[PDB]
Amino acid sequence: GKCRGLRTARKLRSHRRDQKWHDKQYKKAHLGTALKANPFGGASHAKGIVLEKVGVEAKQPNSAIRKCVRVQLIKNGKKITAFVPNDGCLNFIEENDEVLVAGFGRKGHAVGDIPGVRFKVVKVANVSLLALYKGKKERPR
Amino acid sequence: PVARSWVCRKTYVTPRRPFEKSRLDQELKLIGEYGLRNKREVWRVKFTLAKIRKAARELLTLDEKDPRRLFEGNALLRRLVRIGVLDEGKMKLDYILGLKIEDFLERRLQTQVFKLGLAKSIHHARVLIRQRHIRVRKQVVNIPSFIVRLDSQKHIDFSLRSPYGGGRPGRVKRKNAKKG
Amino acid sequence: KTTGFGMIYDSLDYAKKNEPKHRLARHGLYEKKKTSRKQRKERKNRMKKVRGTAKANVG
Amino acid sequence: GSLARAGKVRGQTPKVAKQEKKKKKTGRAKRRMQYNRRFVNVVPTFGKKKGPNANS
Amino acid sequence: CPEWMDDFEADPKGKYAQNLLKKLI
RNA sequence: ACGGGGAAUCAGGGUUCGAUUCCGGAGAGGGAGCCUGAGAAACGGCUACCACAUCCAAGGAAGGCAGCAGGCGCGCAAAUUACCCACUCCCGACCCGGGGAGGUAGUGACGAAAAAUAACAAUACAGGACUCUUUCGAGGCCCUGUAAUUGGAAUGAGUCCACUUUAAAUCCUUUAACGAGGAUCCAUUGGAGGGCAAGUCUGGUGCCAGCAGCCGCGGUAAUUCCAGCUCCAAUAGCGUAUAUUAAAGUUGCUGCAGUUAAAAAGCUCGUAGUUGGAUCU
Ligand SMILES: [Mg+2]
Ligand SMILES: [Mg+2]
Ligand SMILES: [Mg+2]
Ligand SMILES: [Mg+2]
Ligand SMILES: [Mg+2]
Ligand SMILES: [Mg+2]
Ligand SMILES: [Mg+2]
Ligand SMILES: [Mg+2]
Ligand SMILES: [Mg+2]
Ligand SMILES: [Mg+2]
Ligand SMILES: [Mg+2]
Ligand SMILES: [Mg+2]
Ligand SMILES: [Mg+2]
Ligand SMILES: [Mg+2]
Ligand SMILES: [Mg+2]
Ligand SMILES: [Mg+2]
Ligand SMILES: [Mg+2]
Ligand SMILES: [Mg+2]
Ligand SMILES: [Mg+2]
Ligand SMILES: [Mg+2]
Ligand SMILES: [Mg+2]
Ligand SMILES: [Mg+2]
Ligand SMILES: [Mg+2]
Ligand SMILES: [Mg+2]
Ligand SMILES: [Mg+2]
Ligand SMILES: [Mg+2]
Ligand SMILES: [Mg+2]
Ligand SMILES: [Mg+2]
Ligand SMILES: [Mg+2]
Ligand SMILES: [Mg+2]
Ligand SMILES: [Mg+2]
Ligand SMILES: [Mg+2]
Ligand SMILES: [Mg+2]
Repeated sequence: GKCRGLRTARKLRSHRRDQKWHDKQYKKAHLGTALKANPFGGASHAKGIVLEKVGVEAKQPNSAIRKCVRVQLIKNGKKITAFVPNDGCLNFIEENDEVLVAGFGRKGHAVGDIPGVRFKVVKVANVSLLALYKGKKERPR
Repeated sequence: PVARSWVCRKTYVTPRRPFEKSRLDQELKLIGEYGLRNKREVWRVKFTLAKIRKAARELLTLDEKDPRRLFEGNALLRRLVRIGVLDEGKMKLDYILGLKIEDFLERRLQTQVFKLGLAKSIHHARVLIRQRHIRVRKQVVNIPSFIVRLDSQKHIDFSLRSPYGGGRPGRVKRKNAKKG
Repeated sequence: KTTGFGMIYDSLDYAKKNEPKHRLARHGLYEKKKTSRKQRKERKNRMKKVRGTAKANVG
Repeated sequence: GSLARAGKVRGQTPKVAKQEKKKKKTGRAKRRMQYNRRFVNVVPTFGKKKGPNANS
Repeated sequence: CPEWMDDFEADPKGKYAQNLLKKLI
C-alpha cells in the first residue's frame, strides 16, 4: 500500500514524478527526443519543395494506390512523404514547386490505409488545394 | 502601454454533446415559441440562469446569519424580483433554484411587445422592435433582447415618431400616394 | 435630446485668456500656424548642424 | 504503382447542372419553418416516425 | 417498423445491421 | 526558464500556460574600461578589442532601430515610411517651448458584445386540429405550407445635403432627399452506415478512382466514392493541422493497480526516512 503519514509529502511527490516518467505521453512530451525527431520541429505546418510524385500501396485488406509526393522541407532539409487528398489532385502538383504541408490528424501517427504517411498537402504554389479542386482558383502561371 | 480596457466575456457556453434528440428538440421548441434567431440566444439565457443558480448554490451552503449570505442573497432576490422573474411572495433563496429558462425568456422586449398586443406575432414583434417602432418610456429601444424591468413594463408604446404611433406615413405610403 | 457643455465668460478678454485655442479658432478669434510637424522637425534637425547666426539662414 | 489513373472517376462522371431554385430563408425565419415543420401540425402517427429524408 | 426488424433478422451481422439496430431502439 | 500580479480548464482535488501594456530584473551587435553627474559602468555619451558594415580624391572620416514607421532575411506565423500635442502626463530658466511617451485615424474574421437577410392580410387549399351531423357533409374557431396566387404596409444595407463629433477630421448618434417582390438587396461551411442529427432515392465508376480521425465502404443491384435532388448541424460563420485542458479513478492526495490480464526484490539483517500501545481533572 501507499504511505499515508502526515510527513510523507516528499515521498509521495518523488514517487509521483518518477512514475510519471513511465507514462508514454508524458515521456514523449517532456523528454525532448520526440521534438528533435519531428520533421516539422513542433510546428503545425511546414513548407517544402516537391521532389517526385509517388504511389503508395494501400494496406492489405483494401487495394488501392495512394498518390503522395516526396517533399524537402525548407527549414531543415528533411525529406517527407505527404499525401495529396482528393482525386485528380495529383494533377495539380508539378515537380519542384512550393507546397504547404500539414499533419495528417493523429499527432505524427500514420492514418488509415496509407502506411508510414503522416502528412498531407494543404497548398500547392500558394493556392489552396481545395480551391483548385472546387474550381474557385486556377494554377498560377 | 495604451489607455484601453480588455475585459470581455463570453455570454454563452456550448453543449458538450453536439447531436442529441432531446436537447435539439427542446431548443427548437424554445426558438419557435419565443421567435429566437438561433441557438446561441437559448444558450445565452441558459448561461445567465446557470450563473444565477451557481451564485445561489454558493450562498445556500453558508450560514443563515452570515452577513455575506444575507447581503448578496438579498441583492440577488431583489434583482430577480425587479426584472419580474421572481414573485415578491417567493423571496427566499431556495426558490431561485426553482427558476426555469422560460421565465427569463418571457421578460424579453420581443415577447412583451407580442403579449401587450402591439404585434400580432412574436416574429412581427421582433421586426417591429428592430424597425424602431417601439419605445420604452421615452427611449426608443432597438434591441429584442431587452429584459423589461417590472416597473418599466407599463410604459411600452409605439414610438411617436413612427407611422404606427405618430401618424407619419413611411416610404411606401408616400410613394404610393405620389402615384395618385 | 442632445447633451453638451457650455461656458459663459464674464468678458471677452477673460475668454481669450482662459479658453483653449481651438475653441477660440472655432469662433474665429485665433489662427494656427500652417507648418507641419515634419516641416518643423526637419528644420530643427537641419539647424542643429550649423553654428550661431547661420541657424537663421536655413529654412 | 502507376499514377496514370489519377482523376479517372471524376473525369468520366457526366456533368449535371444544378437546377434553379428559390432562395432559402435565413436566420429566424428558417428556424421558424423548421419549428412549424417539426412541432406545430404533425397529426399522422403510425408508430414509425419516418425520417425527414425518408426517400422510400 | 416491422420492415426494419425483418431486414435486420435477415442479416444480423451485415452492411446494414448497425443502422437497423439503431432504428429498432 | 526573466520572476510575480495573473490566464485556460476545472464537481471536489488538480493539470497546463504566463515573451505580452501593472511591479521588480536584465540588455542595447559581443566582451571590457571610463568621463560627467545627486544619480550611469549610460550606449538616440565616450575609449579600445572582436564580428559586421558606410563614404573616400587611398591621406583619412563616420557607425549601432531589443524606440516610431519602414526594408531585407527567417519562417506556418504578425499592420502605415499617416495626423497631432487637443486629452493623460513628463521635461525645461517655463501660464508661453518640446514630447513617434501618449492620443487620433489606417490595416486588421486574434478574440469578445449586440444584431438584418423579412412581417402581415386575403385567397386557395395538402391541410390539420375544434365542431354538429348519420357517412358525405357540416364544421367558414384556430393553426402549417406548394402557394414562380394576389395585395398594399414597414424598414435599413446602400447613395447622399446639413448638423453633431474632433486639434483637424473619420466613425457612431441626429436628420433632408432617393432607396425592396424572384424584395436577384439571391448565406455559407461541413455532413447524410455506426460513433453522431440527417436518404439501403437516382445516374456514373467497378478492390479502379477514391472515401475513411476509428470500425470500415468500393471486386456490375456502393445507405460510404463522383454527381443531381432531398435532408441536418452550427450559422456571419464554419472546416483543417498542431500545442494544451476536461474526458483520464489511463499518474490515482482525494482515488488506480501487482495469483492467472503489465506488475511483490531469491531470502534475511540493517542506517536515514515514515509510523508508533494504556495512563496525569
Ligand atoms: Mg531564454
Ligand atoms: Mg514560468
Ligand atoms: Mg513574459
Ligand atoms: Mg523566447
Ligand atoms: Mg517592464
Ligand atoms: Mg543598462
Ligand atoms: Mg540587432
Ligand atoms: Mg555600455
Ligand atoms: Mg537606437
Ligand atoms: Mg537610452
Ligand atoms: Mg522598427
Ligand atoms: Mg517567405
Ligand atoms: Mg496572424
Ligand atoms: Mg500634450
Ligand atoms: Mg506644449
Ligand atoms: Mg507608441
Ligand atoms: Mg480608412
Ligand atoms: Mg480562424
Ligand atoms: Mg464573434
Ligand atoms: Mg445605418
Ligand atoms: Mg450542402
Ligand atoms: Mg452523396
Ligand atoms: Mg457519422
Ligand atoms: Mg441517426
Ligand atoms: Mg475527416
Ligand atoms: Mg458515411
Ligand atoms: Mg489530460
Ligand atoms: Mg474526473
Ligand atoms: Mg489501470
Ligand atoms: Mg503477469
Ligand atoms: Mg516472494
Ligand atoms: Mg531505520
Ligand atoms: Mg499514543
